[PDB]
Amino acid sequence: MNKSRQKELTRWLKQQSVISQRWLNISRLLGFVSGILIIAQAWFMARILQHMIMENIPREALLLPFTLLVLTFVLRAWVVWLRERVGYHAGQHIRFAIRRQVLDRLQQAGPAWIQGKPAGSWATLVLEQIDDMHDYYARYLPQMALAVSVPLLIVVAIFPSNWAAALILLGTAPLIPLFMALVGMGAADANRRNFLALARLSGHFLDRLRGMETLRIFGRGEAEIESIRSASEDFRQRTMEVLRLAFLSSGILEFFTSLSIALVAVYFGFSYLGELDFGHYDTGVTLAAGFLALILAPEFFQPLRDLGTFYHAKAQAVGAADSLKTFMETPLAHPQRGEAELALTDPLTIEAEDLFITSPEGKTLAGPLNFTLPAGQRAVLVGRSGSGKSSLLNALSGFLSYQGSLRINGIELRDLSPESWRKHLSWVGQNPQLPAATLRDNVLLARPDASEQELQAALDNAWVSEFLPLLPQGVDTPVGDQAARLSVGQAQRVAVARALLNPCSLLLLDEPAASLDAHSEQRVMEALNAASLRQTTLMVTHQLEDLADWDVIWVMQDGRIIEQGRYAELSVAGGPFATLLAHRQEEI
Amino acid sequence: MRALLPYLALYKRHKWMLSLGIVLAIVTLLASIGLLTLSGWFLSASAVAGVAGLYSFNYMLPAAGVRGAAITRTAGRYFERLVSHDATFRVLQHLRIYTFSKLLPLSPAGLARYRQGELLNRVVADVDTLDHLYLRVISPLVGAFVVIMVVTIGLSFLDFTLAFTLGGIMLLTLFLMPPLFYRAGKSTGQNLTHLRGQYRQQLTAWLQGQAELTIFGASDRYRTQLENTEIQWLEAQRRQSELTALSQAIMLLIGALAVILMLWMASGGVGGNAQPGALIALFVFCALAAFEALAPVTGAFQHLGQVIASAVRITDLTDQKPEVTFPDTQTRVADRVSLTLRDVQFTYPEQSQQALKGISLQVNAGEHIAILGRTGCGKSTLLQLLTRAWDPQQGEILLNDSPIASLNEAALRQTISVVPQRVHLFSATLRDNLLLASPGSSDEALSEILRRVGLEKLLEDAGLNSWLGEGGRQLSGGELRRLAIARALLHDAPLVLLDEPTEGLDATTESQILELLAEMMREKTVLMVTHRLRGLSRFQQIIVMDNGQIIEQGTHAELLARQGRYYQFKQGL
Ligand code: HEM
Repeated sequence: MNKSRQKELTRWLKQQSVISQRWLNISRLLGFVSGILIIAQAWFMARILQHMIMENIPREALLLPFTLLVLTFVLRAWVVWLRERVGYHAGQHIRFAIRRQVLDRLQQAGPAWIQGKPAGSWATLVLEQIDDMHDYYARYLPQMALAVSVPLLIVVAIFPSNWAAALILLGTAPLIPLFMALVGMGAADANRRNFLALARLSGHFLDRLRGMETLRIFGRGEAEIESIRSASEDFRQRTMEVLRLAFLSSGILEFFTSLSIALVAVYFGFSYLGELDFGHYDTGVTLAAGFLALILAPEFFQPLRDLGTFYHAKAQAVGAADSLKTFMETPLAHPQRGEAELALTDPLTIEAEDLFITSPEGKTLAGPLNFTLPAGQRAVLVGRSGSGKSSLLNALSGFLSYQGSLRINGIELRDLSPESWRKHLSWVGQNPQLPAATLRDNVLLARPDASEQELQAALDNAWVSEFLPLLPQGVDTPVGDQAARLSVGQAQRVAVARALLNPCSLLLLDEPAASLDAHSEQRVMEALNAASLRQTTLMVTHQLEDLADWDVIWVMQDGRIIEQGRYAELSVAGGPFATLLAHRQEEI
Repeated sequence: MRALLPYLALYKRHKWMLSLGIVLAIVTLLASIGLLTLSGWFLSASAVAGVAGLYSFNYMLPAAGVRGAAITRTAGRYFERLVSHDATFRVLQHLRIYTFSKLLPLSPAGLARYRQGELLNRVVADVDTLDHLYLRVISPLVGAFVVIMVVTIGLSFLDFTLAFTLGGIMLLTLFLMPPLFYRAGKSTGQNLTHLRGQYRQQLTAWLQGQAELTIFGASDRYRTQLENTEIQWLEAQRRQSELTALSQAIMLLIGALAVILMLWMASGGVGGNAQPGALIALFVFCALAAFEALAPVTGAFQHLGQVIASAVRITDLTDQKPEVTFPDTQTRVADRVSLTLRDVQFTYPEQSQQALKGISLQVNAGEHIAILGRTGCGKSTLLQLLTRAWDPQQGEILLNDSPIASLNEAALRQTISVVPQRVHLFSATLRDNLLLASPGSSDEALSEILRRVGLEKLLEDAGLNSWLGEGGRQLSGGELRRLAIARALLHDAPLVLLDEPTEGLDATTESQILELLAEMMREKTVLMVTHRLRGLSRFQQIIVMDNGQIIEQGTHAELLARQGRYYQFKQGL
C-alpha cells in the first residue's frame, strides 16, 4: 500500500543484485572513461575554432590537432560498445540465478501445491515476470552510476578556466532535486495504482472474452459493449488526474537546461564587449573558454534526460517484483525428511492409529483414521465424492505431511528415505500424463533399458500388443505434447503397461477406470485384477461392479471410515454402502 | 507494411490529436536546435567584433530569440507528452471495442479450429504491441523527417553545398540503415521464437508430470533438458544483443563524421567569402545539435517485427468470416411455442460421419419431453443445432410451423432459454452476475427468486453485493445448477432447452432439483437431455435414442411393457 510497499519492493530489487558486482563496477569505470573522452573532444574543437575564427590560420596547417579528434571519436564508440555488452551480461546473470531458485522451490513444494493453478500461471510467472528484471537492471543501474559521476567531472574540468561559468552549472544542481521532489512531485506510488488498474482492465477484458459463449445465448453483446467503453472512459479520466503533475519534472529540467545555456551564452558574449569583469584571472577572457563552456553545457544534463526515458523500464519491473516477492515469502509446511531404510525382499503391512493428514498450507483433510492392512491383501476405499478419498493415497506416497503414526512394517513413515521408499511403489493415475517423446519411452520410463520380450508380453491386448496396426508407425512413434494425437482415454492403457512393467511391492490406484469404453474398461480391470492378485494393493475407485473378490471394503464419509466388511456382509446391513448401491442401481 | 494498412486506416477517427503531437515534437526539436545555433553564433560574432563594436552591434534583437526558444521548448515538451498520452489511450479503447465487436459473431463456429486456451492471451498481447506500434513507430520517423527537411532548407538559404551535404548525410543515415539491420534480426527472432516455444512446452510437461516423474524415478533427467534449452535461449538472446550494440556505435561514428566534414568544408569560403568569419560556428553547432536529436530513430527498428507479427495474427483471426446469417426482418413472439422436427442429416464441416442421420419427432405446445440415451449418441449435437450454432446440412426445422431461418437475433435469443452444461461466473457482483437474464428486475424480484428453491445461503452474505469467481467467493456444481436454473427462470421464454441438469451431483440435491424443475415451470414447454433415469415417470413422451437414431418412442407405462429398454429387465448398473 502506497509507499510502504514500493520502498520494500525497490529494496528487494536492490538486494537481489549482488551476483554481478564485478560487471557493475566495470560499467562504472567505463562510464568514467567516457567523461575524459568528452572533455578531450571539447578542448580540441575549441582549440581548432579559436584558431580558425580568430588569428586566421591556413586550413592545411592544423593537421596535428585534427587526427586526435578522430582518435577520440573512435575511442568513445569503442567504449560505448563495451558498456552495452557488459550491461547485457550483468543483466543475464541475475535472471539465471533467480530462475534456478524459483524452479528449485517449485520442485521442493511437491505435487500437492502445484495442482492449484491451471498450468499456465506458473509459466506466465516465470517467463514474463523474470525477463523484466534483466530489462530493469541492465538499462537502469549504469545510468544511475553515470548521472552522479559525469557532472562532477565536468564541473572540475571547467573550473580552472573561469570560476563564473563553473558556478553557473553548480547553482542549478541543488535546485532541480529539491524543486522536483517537493513541488511538482510527491505522487510516485500513485502511479503504481494506475498501472495496476491498467493491468486489471486487460484482465477484465480477457474475462469477458472467455465468456463470449454465455453472452450469445442471452442476447447480450450490443448491450454489453457499452461496459468496455464506460470502463475505458473511467480509467482514462482517473489516470489523467495524476499525469498533469508527474509531467512537471520534464518541464522543470528543460527550463533549467535552457536557462543555464542562455546565461552562459549571454555572460560570455557580453564579456568580450568590455561590459563585464568577473573571472578573467588577471589574463583576459578568450574565446577558447567560451566555446568550451558552450560545448560542455549540453553534456551536463544529458545523463539526466536519459533517466526520464528509462522510467517505463523501472515501473514495469516493480510489477513483476511484487508477484515474485509474494510467491517467495509464502509460508508452507512440507513433509519431514527420513533417514532409515529397509530390506527389498519382504511384504509390507500397513497399520495406523489416530492419524491426521494436513494440506501443504493448512486445514485437516482426513480426520482421524483407524485401520490395519494384512500383508498380501487387497483393500478398496469407496465412498462419497468430495470426502477426501484421495488423501490416504497421497499420505502413503509421501506427498503430504501428517500427524500420528503410520507404520510400514513397524517403522514409521517420517523416518524412511524417499530414494529407498519410492522404489517399492507403482502408481496409476486418474488423469494420464506422458512426459516423454517416443511411445516406447513412455513405457520404459521405469527402466530406460530392457530386452525385446517385455514389450511383447507387457500387459494384455492393450496399446502395447494390440492398437499397433492402427498408427502410421511402430512402437517408437513420437507421442507429442501431452498425448494430443492419442485422445481415446488420454492413453489409459500405456500408463497401466508402465506400472505393470516393473515388479513392485505396493500398488496404488487412483480411479484408473475413468473415461474409457466398455471393452477398454473390461480389459483394464482384467489386467488390474491380475496385477493386484500378486501383492498388497490399495485401490480408490467409484465403480461398484465385480467387488465380490475384494477382501475388505471401506466407506469414507467426511474423512471418517464408517463400515468395513466384505461385499456379502455389507450389501445387506443397510448402512451407507447400501444407500450408495441403491443410488447406483436407481441410476438405471 | 501491407498488414499495417488496415490498421493505419483505423486512425481516421482521431487525427487532430496525432497531428498535434507530431507538430509539438517538431516544434520542440526546432526550438532546441535554434537556441544552440543562436548561442554559438552570438558568442563568435561578439568575440570577433571586439571592444570597438558596441555602437555597431544591436544586441537587443537576438535576445527575443533566446527567450522565445526556451519558453517554446519547455511548453512544447510538456504539452507533447500530455497529448501523446491522451491519444494512446483513445486509440487503445477503439482497438479493444473493434476487436471484440468483430470477434463476437463467430463464437460457436469459430475459435474451434484452434485450441481455445492460450489464444486470448495472445490476442491481448497483440493489442498491446499495436498501441506500442502507434507511438514508438509513428512519432519519431515523421518528426525526424520534418526536422531534417526544415534544417536543410534553412541552411540552404545561406549556402547550398554544405547544406545539401548535411541533408544527404542525414537522409542516408535515416533511410538506408534500418532496412540493412532487418535481416539478421529476422533470423535471430525466428530462432528465439522457436526456442521459447520449445522451452515453454518442456516446462509445462515437466510441471504436469511431476506427479509420476517422482514415483518413477525420472525427475532428474528432465531438469537437465530444461537447463540446456534455457542455455540455448540465452545464447540466442546474447547473439541479438551483440547486434543491437552496433547500431549505437555506428550512430555515434556517423555523427562524428558529419561534424568533421562540416568543420573541414566550412573553412574555405562558405557562401563565397575566402575569409568568412563568425559563420564557421554556425554550421558546426547546427550539425552538433541536429545529430544529438536522432536517438529515437535508433531504437525504432526493434519494435517493427513483433508489431507486424501481431497485426498479421489478429488480421488472420478476424477474417475467418461467420458461418450463418440472420434475416433481420422484424417479427413478433407468442406465449405458446412448439418444436417440430421432420428429418435432419447434419455433419460437422470438420471431419464427417457424425450422428443425426434421420431424427424425427413432433412436440406439441406445453408438453414435457425428455431425450434419453448414452454419451455421444447425438443429443448434445441436437441441442447445439437447435440454437442455430451450426446450420442443418439437409432438412427442415419449424417452430410454430414457421422455418427457423426467418428469425432475428433478438427474437431467437429471447424465445429460447438454455441451461448449458458448463456454467460461467463472471468476475463481478452477484447482482451483476445474475442480472444478465433480465436487466429490469428490482432488488425484491431478485430476493424472491433466490428465496425460492435454490440458493438461500448467499442471500445473507454481506448482502447482494459480493465478489464471485476468481477474485472472491467460489461455488460448487450443486451451488451452480440452482443459479443457472434461476437465470433461466428469470429469462422468461416459452421454450426451455435444459442440458444435462443432474450430472455430477448427489441424491438429495438431485431430488430437490427435480422437484424445483417440475414445480417452477409447469406450463413452459421443456425438452431436456438426461442419461440418469431418476424420476423419469412424470413425462408424457419419453424418447430413447442411440447410435444416432431413434430405436423406440412411447410413454413410460406403454413402453415399459416390451421388456426393459435400458432397465435390461430392471437389472443393470
Ligand atoms: C497509462 C499508464 C501510463 C503512465 C502512468 C505513464 C507515465 C509515463 C511517465 C511518467 C513517463 C515519463 C515522463 C518522464 O520522463 O518524466 C512516460 C513516458 C512515456 N510513456 Fe508512458 N505512461 C503510461 C502508459 C504508456 C503507454 C500505454 C505508452 C505507449 C506505448 C507509453 C509511452 C510512453 C513514452 C513513449 C514515453 C516517453 C519515452 C519513453 O519513456 O519511452 N506510456 N509515461
